Parts: sequence; C-alpha cells; structure tokens
Amino acid sequence: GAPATVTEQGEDITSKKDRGVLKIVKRVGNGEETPMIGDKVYVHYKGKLSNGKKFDSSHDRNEPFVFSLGKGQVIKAWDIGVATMKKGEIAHLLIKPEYAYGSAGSLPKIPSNATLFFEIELLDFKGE
Ligand SMILES: COc1cc([C@@H](C(=O)N2CCCC[C@H]2C(=O)OCc2scnc2Cl)C2CCCCC2)cc(OC)c1OC
Repeated sequence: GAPATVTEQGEDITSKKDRGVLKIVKRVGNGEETPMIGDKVYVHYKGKLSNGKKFDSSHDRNEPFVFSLGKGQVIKAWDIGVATMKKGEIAHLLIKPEYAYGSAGSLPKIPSNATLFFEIELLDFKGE
C-alpha cells in the first residue's frame, strides 16, 4: 500500500535524519517557491493511522484545511513536510510517533506510539 511505498521509496526530510518524517512527491507542483514560517497555508488532505483503524479527510467538508506554517499549530511532521512542498504539489507523508502524537497519544482518537500516514495537496500559501 501507499504507506509501505513511502517506507521503501520515501525521502527522509528530518534534520536529525531519523526517518521520523518520510516523503514521496506524488504530483509535482509549480514554480520554485515553498512556504516560509508564518505563511498562511491551504491544503486538502486525507489521513489515517498506519494500521488503518481511523481515517480523516478535509474533503469531508470539501473545505480546505488552513493553518499558519511552522508555529506548531499542527503536528511537527506537518510543519516539516508542508514546508518542503510547492503550490499544486501532492505528497505522501509517513510519520513516526515522535513527530506526531508521541508516547502520550491523543486518546481516544490517536493511540500511544502511533504511526500516521497522510496524502497532502498544497493548494496555496500566502504571506501573513
Ligand atoms: C488529534 O486530534 C485530531 C487529529 C486529526 C488528524 C491529524 O492528526 N491531523 C489533522 C490535520 C493536520 C495534521 C494533524 C494534526 O495536527 O491534527 C490536530 C490539529 S492541530 C490543528 N487542527 C487540528 Cl485538527 C488525525 C490523522 C490520522 C487519523 C485520525 C486523525 C484530525 C482531528 O480532527 C479533525 C483531530 O481532532 C482535532
């Protein structure tokens, strides 16, 4: 499945090089600009536990998910991963617990020590 493919082919985009956040570009975006810390970022995404027990999508409200990059308003993996993306890009992320919800988890939605997978489309980003 797509998570296994990221294990097998994904680039490690962590600074520590601990394979905590692995990425595959699934559709190339446009231009050279990737977002900076503080930019307002608009995405669609589909997310699940690596297990496959819970599944979440922005496409539920067919409404983009919006956040300010690099302010830790989302899990660290997203701050790291969305920062690497170009407008119009779609990417897969596979995420070790240290860059998501850790040993504590976020019960009852996210168990302890959970690995997460996401497909993310970067729709737009704009300066604050
Ligand atoms: C931990 O709580 C939540 C986590 C998520 C999902 C999630 O982990 N995220 C949602 C999209 C941004 C990345 C990441 C996250 O930071 O979510 C919590 C945040 S932080 C700002 N808004 C949200 Cl929602 C889970 C992904 C895997 C399968 C279950 C959901 C959506 C949630 O609700 C839509 C949510 O409740 C707030």
